[PDB]
Amino acid sequence: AMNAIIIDDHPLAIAAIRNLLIKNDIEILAELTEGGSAVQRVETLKPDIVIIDVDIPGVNGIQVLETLRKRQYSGIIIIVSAKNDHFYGKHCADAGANGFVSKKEGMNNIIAAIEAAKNGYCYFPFSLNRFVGSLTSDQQKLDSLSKQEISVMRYILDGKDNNDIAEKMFISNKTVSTYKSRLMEKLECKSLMDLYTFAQRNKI
Amino acid sequence: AMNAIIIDDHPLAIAAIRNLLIKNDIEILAELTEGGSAVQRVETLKPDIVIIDVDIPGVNGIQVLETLRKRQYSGIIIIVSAKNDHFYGKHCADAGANGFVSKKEGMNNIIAAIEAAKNGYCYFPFSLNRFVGSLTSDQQKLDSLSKQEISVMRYILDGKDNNDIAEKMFISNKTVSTYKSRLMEKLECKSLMDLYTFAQRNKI
Repeated sequence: AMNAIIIDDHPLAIAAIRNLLIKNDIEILAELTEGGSAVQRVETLKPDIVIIDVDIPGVNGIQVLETLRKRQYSGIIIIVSAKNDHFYGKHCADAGANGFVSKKEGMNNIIAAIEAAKNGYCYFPFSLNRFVGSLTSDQQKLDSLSKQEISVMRYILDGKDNNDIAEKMFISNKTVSTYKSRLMEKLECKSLMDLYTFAQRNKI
Repeated sequence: AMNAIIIDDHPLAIAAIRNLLIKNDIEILAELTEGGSAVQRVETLKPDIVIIDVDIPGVNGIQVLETLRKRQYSGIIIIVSAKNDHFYGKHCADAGANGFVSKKEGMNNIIAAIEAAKNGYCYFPFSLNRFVGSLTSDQQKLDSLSKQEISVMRYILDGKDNNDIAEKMFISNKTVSTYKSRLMEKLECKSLMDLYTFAQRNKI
């Protein structure tokens, strides 16, 4: 058969994911609810498939991916999000994920992603907005962001303050300000209303 | 309710794709065997789906892709190829296709790409070598080629010589040795052996 490790802090998502994998004769080696032990458990148990939420606490899902790939892990890693996060897929792809899937539309895209991977394909959100319409220059601006700048952005859009971010990202306040300036500058935003509107327009 | 145009000149590949589409309840508005009329007929007929082989004569399959997208067509485009062309996929992704599929492993990845596109995802070959192991730099040198260098490389690897290519690509024998030089320079290859060896090492 085929087996997996699931990494998600959301109790309901864990359940639906678990339930989906069983339904498809995939055996679950372990279930994790934080990212700080993830690298280790993955490397030890060596599952065919890893499913990781992009927002696990401790060490986030993309940081786990970069670390695993850096350390020559060659399994299927599928990243998932509770948000739409369609712009984030590109960054996950650049880091070596086999796919990125939003849980918003349910669990079938996860199994679809696992299938693609089994066949040598990767499975990521498509933005027509990269190639068509008036939103292309906005859409590359997003593509220029650092992994970390993206974290801070998404945290700002959830309305978190510098301290909440620092604590979550295990960085100092100054490092958050710095990432926040770099972020704003790349987005051509000066004020919070600029950012609000930027986000509305690109539907983040 | 779903419909397609198929653009391939390989008689068996046409038959197989046609059959596959039919069995998945996809109507075929038209079948083409060259790329000269392709932009026009797509825009005339407005199919949900277009399936284009990367080597149709006249206007190159990825050229069509680019044209349709700069001319704002917003349907599903899936490039296909008779060879593995693993690296070619990134270029089609960067040019706005929804997917790239090798016919080598059969038609079932075409229907899967289509189901991906219908769910808002794209379906491209996964290159582990881009992220893990000893071939990561080679793997990005291939990513650097221009559309024209690729065409030429793919021809060298096919066994065409300078004349065949000049004829094939509609150009003079020295616009080809031009392309041939930047190609080799980007791939850091001196001799034909350096190239053969590179192609063996990276599986092209």
